[PDB]
Amino acid sequence: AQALNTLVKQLSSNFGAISSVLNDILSRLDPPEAEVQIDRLITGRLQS
Amino acid sequence: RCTTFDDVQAPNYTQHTSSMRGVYYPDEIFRSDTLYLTQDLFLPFYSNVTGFHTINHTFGNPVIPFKDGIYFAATEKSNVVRGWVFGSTMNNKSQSVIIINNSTNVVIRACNFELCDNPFFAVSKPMGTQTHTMIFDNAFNCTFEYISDAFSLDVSEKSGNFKHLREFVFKNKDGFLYVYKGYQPIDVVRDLPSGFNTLKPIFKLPLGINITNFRAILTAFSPIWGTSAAAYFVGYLKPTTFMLKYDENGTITDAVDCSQNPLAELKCSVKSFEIDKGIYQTSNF
Amino acid sequence: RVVPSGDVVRFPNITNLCPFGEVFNATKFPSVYAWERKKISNCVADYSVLYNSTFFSTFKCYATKLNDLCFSNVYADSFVVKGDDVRQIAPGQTGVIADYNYKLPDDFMGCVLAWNTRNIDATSTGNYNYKYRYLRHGKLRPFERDISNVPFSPDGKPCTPPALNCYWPLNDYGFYTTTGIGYQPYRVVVLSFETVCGPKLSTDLIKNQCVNFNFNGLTGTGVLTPSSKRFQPFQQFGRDVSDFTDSVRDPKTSEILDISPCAFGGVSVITPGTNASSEVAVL
Ligand SMILES: *[C@@H]1O[C@H](CO)[C@@H](O[C@@H]2O[C@H](CO)[C@@H](O[C@@H]3O[C@H](CO)[C@@H](O)[C@H](O)[C@@H]3O)[C@H](O)[C@H]2NC(C)=O)[C@H](O)[C@H]1NC(C)=O
Ligand SMILES: *[C@@H]1O[C@H](CO)[C@@H](O)[C@H](O)[C@H]1NC(C)=O
Ligand SMILES: *[C@@H]1O[C@H](CO)[C@@H](O)[C@H](O)[C@H]1NC(C)=O
Repeated sequence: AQALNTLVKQLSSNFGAISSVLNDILSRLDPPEAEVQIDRLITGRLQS
Repeated sequence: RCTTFDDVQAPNYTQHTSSMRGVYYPDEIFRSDTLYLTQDLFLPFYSNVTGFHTINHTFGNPVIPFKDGIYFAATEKSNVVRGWVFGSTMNNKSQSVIIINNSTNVVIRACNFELCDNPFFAVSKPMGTQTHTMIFDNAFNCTFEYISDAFSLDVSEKSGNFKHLREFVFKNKDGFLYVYKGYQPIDVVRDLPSGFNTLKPIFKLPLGINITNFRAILTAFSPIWGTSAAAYFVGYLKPTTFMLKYDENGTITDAVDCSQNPLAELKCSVKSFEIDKGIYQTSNF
Repeated sequence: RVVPSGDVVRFPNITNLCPFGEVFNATKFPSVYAWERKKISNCVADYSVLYNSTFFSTFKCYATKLNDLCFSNVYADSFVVKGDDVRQIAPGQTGVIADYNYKLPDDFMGCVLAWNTRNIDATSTGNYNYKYRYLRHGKLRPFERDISNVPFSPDGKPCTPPALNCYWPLNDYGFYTTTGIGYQPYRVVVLSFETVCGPKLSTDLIKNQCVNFNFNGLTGTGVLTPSSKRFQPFQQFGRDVSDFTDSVRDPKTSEILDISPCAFGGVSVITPGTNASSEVAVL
């Protein structure tokens, strides 16, 4: 239960982006504002 | 018309421990079968409050600090506290908000009002109807005006016990004043009943004033105006951590403050009411 | 992955692209502490008319934030700043405009539209009659107006002008024609983002299919079907035991729905060997 929920709650970590949501960073921000913070949340979630 | 009274006394300052007050729905999220931990601007449990026994010569509404938000309670028999001036200077010098319930509508405006030195409802005492909103005389450089949908409230002087308990929470955010409403029937002799009661969202109010003080507009009662019996409080919203137990219908059924005592700081770590016997690591000092 | 089939666009009742003279047509803009409020409600707006005018020259949104619109009322805020105070019209960012004159909300964020008024709203002695707050006993919260036409007490004590060592709350900008761009008066419309919706149409509830969906405050792909969840009337949508939304009250017809994601998973291949055969069966 813990190792799934710790894997769950680290979805919601910002990792230095303006949010932990890849589709807000996709849609709401600029395309230069996107790829800066897309590349943050992947490298965060990948090694999580 | 800016008029005064014959006598304005100080309340009885009767102390009370607010047990389970201040709870509301923060969000619009439905959740069920769950147990959710959050901070928001909450009234804390077991909070020492003071009883503002307004009785027939006592009239407590000076400049009262708001600063982020306040909790309000009122056991009511005569339905006295029905208005609130919000603002900073409490004079005709800065932009203020007069929220009144004038027994027909909720009238809310955001202006630089000609604020009187006495915020009251000029209401005839043996029958309970308002002659004039003697809080402002007129208004200047407004930003907002609204009248709610119509109903009626009996606001004459009543005797016996308090039959009406209204729960109010006011907060400044993004221009939007959020005013939330709670209610239960009561049968109340003294300061406050213990028990649990939530609040629900009613108002989203882009008022745009610097909200740093409040003067809770009371109701004046005289057939030279007076008042009558009303027990109402002032509480303060603090950034404290709450548990939010949701039942199967999504009603908040109970809540636990984390910052009361080491028993309830443990509950927020376990995320339960049930805690087994032993020792549990909690956060560092 | 199952590739979806259908669009679900559900909203309350639809109006057209309304003209907004408060966006691009106003000629004189007042002070910033007493910033003029005009609002936008119940119109499917793009605010392309911010660009489409001969009254403005900057065209920047705080500009992909132009389409940041499926929420409550937008407030087209009219005021003239200086070039050194163009920078402070921001969500937060507490300078002399944001901390005391005009603070911006931060759920969504609109567009700040300035215009070169060197020849109309300025003079060579400084058009000082436009003013701004620089120091006040109390900070603004977001989306507030300050109409205190009052001689100010700089520390909370009874020191009001015209007494000695008692300050005014208003400095002069310095709207000079003889200076550069940093001291010019700039007519600024700000769309304060705090009911309009940009991508607002109405399509069909394509139920029981892997679809796309766009709702009042809810986007995504998945499977749609009615739900039985006891929504409160003040509750828009539901979430699961995790933290993504799986239930929604319909923006158009208030039918309580479920949102399951689309089906997906892994693939195996069951083969008996190339020496054995050349047929496979997949799982
Ligand atoms: C969530 O709210 C719903 C109401 O929308 C609750 O459902 C209703 O609950 C009451 C009380 O348990 C049920 O009444 C009972 O009826 C039986 C059948 O005759 C009777 O023997 C009992 O003495 C009682 O009166 C009512 O039937 C039920 N509604 C339906 C449609 O079944 C529900 O209980 C709430 N959730 C929770 C967790 O309480
Ligand atoms: C609450 O504060 C008041 C201060 O006026 C004090 O007299 C009272 O004893 C306090 N309540 C408790 C339960 O200590
Ligand atoms: C394929 O399987 C048969 C089974 O007896 C074996 O004799 C043969 O050597 C296999 N083929 C190769 C290339 O090894």
